[PDB]
Amino acid sequence: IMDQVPFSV
Amino acid sequence: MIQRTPKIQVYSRHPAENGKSNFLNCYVSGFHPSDIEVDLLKNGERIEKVEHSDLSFSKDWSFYLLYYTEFTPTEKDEYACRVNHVTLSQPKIVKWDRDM
Amino acid sequence: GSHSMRYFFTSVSRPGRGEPRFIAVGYVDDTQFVRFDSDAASQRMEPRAPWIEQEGPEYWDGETRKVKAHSQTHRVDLGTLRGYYNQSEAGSHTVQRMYGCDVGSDWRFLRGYHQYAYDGKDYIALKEDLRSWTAADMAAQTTKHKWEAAHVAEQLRAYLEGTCVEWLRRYLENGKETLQRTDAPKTHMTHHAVSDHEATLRCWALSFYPAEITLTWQRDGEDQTQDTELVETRPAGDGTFQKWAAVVVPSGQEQRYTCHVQHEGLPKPLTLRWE
Amino acid sequence: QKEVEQNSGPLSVPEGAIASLNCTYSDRGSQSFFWYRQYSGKSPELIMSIYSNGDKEDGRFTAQLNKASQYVSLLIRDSQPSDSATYLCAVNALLGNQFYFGTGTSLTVIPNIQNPDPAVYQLRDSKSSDKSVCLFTDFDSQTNVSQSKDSDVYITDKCVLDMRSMDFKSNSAVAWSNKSDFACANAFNNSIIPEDTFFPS
Amino acid sequence: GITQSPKYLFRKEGQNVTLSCEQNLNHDAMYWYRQDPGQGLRLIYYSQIVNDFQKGDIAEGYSVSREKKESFPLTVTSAQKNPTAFYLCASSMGGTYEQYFGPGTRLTVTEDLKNVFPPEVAVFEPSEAEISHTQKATLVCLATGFYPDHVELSWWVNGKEVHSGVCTDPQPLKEQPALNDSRYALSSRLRVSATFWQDPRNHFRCQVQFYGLSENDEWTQDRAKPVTQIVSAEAWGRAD
Repeated sequence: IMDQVPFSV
Repeated sequence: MIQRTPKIQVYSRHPAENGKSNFLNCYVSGFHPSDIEVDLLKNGERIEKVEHSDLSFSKDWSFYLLYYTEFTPTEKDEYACRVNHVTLSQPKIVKWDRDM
Repeated sequence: GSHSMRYFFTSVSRPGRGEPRFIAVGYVDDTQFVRFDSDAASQRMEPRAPWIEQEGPEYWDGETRKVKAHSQTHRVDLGTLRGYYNQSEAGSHTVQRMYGCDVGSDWRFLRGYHQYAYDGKDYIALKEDLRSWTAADMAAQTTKHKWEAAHVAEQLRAYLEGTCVEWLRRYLENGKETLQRTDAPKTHMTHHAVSDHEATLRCWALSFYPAEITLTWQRDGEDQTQDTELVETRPAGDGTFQKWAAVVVPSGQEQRYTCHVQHEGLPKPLTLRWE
Repeated sequence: QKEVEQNSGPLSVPEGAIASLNCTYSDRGSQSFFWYRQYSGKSPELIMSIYSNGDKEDGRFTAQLNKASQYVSLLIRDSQPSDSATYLCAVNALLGNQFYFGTGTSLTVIPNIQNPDPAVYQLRDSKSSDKSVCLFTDFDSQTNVSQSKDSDVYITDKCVLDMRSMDFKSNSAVAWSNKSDFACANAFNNSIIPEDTFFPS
Repeated sequence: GITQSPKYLFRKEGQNVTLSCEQNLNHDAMYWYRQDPGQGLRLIYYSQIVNDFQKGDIAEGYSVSREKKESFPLTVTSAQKNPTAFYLCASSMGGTYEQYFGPGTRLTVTEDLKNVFPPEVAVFEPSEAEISHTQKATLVCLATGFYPDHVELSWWVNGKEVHSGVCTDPQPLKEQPALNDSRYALSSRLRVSATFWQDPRNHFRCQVQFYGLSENDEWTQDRAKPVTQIVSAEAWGRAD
C-alpha cells in the first residue's frame, strides 16, 4: 500500500 | 541541474546458444535526466517491438531502465544497443558479445 | 535488513508540449509489484507481480486515487520550486520522491526513510529518528519549517513505523513462493586469450536472487584487487540478476587464481577455478 | 458491518466524573484517528487527533489509541454541561484513500443536584389567562419522564437550567394540553414519580 | 474558511435545489454528506482533484460538479426520494486526512407549502405556590404548531438577551408523532429569583425566530404567508 497523499513543498 | 552519463550493458537473459530463442537486454543505468532513447539493433537495423521496464532510480537519484526483446542468435548475427541522451553528443552504440 | 518495502516517484516537466509526466513504481526486496505512468493507456495503478493481483478493487481504486493526486502535488511542486531559485519556465526540471521501511528477521520495524530530490540532488530527507529533517540548501529550509509547523514528520513516521511493515508482512506471506525465496547463483568461468603472455579469466554468476552478491578474487589464498574488472549487477528480466568479475592473468598460472562468490543462498562462499 | 463502529446508545456520566467514549473500527490500512464533537443542530467540531499508540492529552480530554486491538477511546475529565453532545469517531483508510465516520455516541452529563424539592406547579398564561401548563421541576437525577400516551397531551424531556446567581442547577419539564379539563396530577402519571413531590391546590 | 449558503433552505417537491459550498483553505478534496436525525452521516459525493468527483454511498437523485477548486456545488433533484436532511459540506487536504465542516444547510422538502406555519409563542407566568416554597420562579415559554422545525428560541430580560437560568429543549417534539407532516412544539423555561420576578420594572420576553419561506416564493393560500418572521410574547413583574 502507498502512503498518504504527500505535502506540497 | 545534475546531468549524468548512462552506463550501457548489452547481454542475453540466458547463456546464448545458436538456434535457440533468447532475449536481448540493454540495461542503462546511472543517468539523468529521465528522457533517453534506447533502440535494439539487429545487424545495424532497428528492431520494432522492444519492451522496456518501468522508470526507477537508485539511492543517488540516478535512473535505470531495461530494454529487452525476444530474438534468436546465430554465429554471424551482430546485435547491438543504441542509446541517445542529452549527455551524449551523438548516440553511442554498444555491440553485444557472447562473453560479456 | 531482512526485508524491505520501497516506493519511487518521478515527475519530469515538459515545458511547452504538455503537463509534467508522473511515474510511480513499488518494490518489495528486489521485486517490482506495482507501477503507474501518466503516459500509459491504463491510467490506473497496474500490477507487476502475480501475488499483488489478488487484491480487491478497493485496493486498486485507492492506489489509483493516490497517484492521480500525487502527480498533481508534484505539478505545484515544480511551479513552486522554479521560484525558490528563480528559474525560467523554459528550463525542464524533475522531481524525485522516495520512502520505505526495512524490517528485521522478526518482520518488525527496523528502519525507515523518506527522501526528496530536485534536479538530481538532495533536497530534504527525514532523519533516521523519523522526527527531524535534513535540508540541503537555503531554499530547502523554507519547506522544512513549512513541514515542521504542519507536523509532517509525525504522520510520515506512522507509514514507516506502522502500515509499511504491516502491509510488507501482508505481501511477504501472500507472495511466499516469490518473495521469501532465495536462488543460489549458477556459477561458471570462461577463458579468453588476450595476448601470448596474458589471458583474462572471467567469473560468472547467473540466475541469483536477491541482487546482493559479492565477487572476490584471490591468489594463493590472498585477495588481489589489482588487474580486476568488476561490473555492476544486471537485471536478467527473468526476475533474477546477473553479475561477473574478471581478471587478467599471465598465461600458464591460472591454477593459482580463485574466484569467490558470496550470496544469501550460499552458507559457505563458492570457489571457482578454471581447471 | 461498518468500517467504524461505536455504541450509539445514549451514555450518561455524572458531573465532575470521567466519561469514557469507546470506538472500534475495521482495519483498512487505518493510520489516523480523530474525535469530532457535534452539538445538537450544529456542525461536527474537530477536537482530538492521535496517530500512534498510547495516550495524547490536550485540555480536559485525552485520546487513547491501540492498534493491535482495533479500538480508539476518548476520556473526558471534569464533565461539564458544555460536554453534552454526540461525539463522532473518525478513522482514515489508506486502502481506498477514504475517510470514514462513525454513527456517533450521544453524551449527556447529568447534574449532581442535592436537596431537591420535587413539585408540579401550574402556570397560567400571562396574557391569555385561560391557557395552562404544568411544570415538573426540582426533581433529582434518577427521575425520568416519558411521552404521553394521548395525542392531546404533550410532554417534554428533562432540562437542566443553571442559575449562576446562586450555585445550584435544577431539572425541569413541562406538560400542557388543550383538553381544558386537565389537572397537573394526570400527565406525569406515565413517568416514575419519586413520591416526594408536592402538588399544590 | 469553509462556508455554506443558506443556513436554512426550504423548497417544494418536484423542483431542483443548488446547495453551494465555498472553500478558502485551498484543500484539494471536498466532501458532501447528509445527516438525518439520529442516524449519523452518509457520504453523497466527494472529489479529490479539481475536476475529479466520485459518487458516494447514496448518490441516487444527487448531482454535483466541481468545475474549479474553490467551489463544490451540490444540486439535489426530484429523483431523491427523501431530500429532507441536514446537508454538511467538508473539505480536506487529502483523501485520508482529517476533514473540516461548514455550518451546514438544513433542506426541508414538503408535498405542498400548506404545511408551513409560523410558531404560536406565549409565555406563562410563575405560580405563587412555587414562589413561596422555593423562593424562585420559572417563566415557561411555548412555541406551538410550527413547521418545519427551523426555530431558534432566546430569552430577553430588560431588552438584553440572557443565558443564565435558561433551559431550552434540545430539539422540538412532533405534536402528533404519528403523522409525517406533523407540526412541531418547543418549550423553554427562564427561572429567576422570587425577589427578582416581583419587581414590576423587570421586562421578560420569549423570542422565537422562525425560518420559513422567503418573500419571493409564491403563496396562493388566503391564510397569512409563513415568511421567515419573528414571533414573541412579553411578560412583566408582579408583586402580587
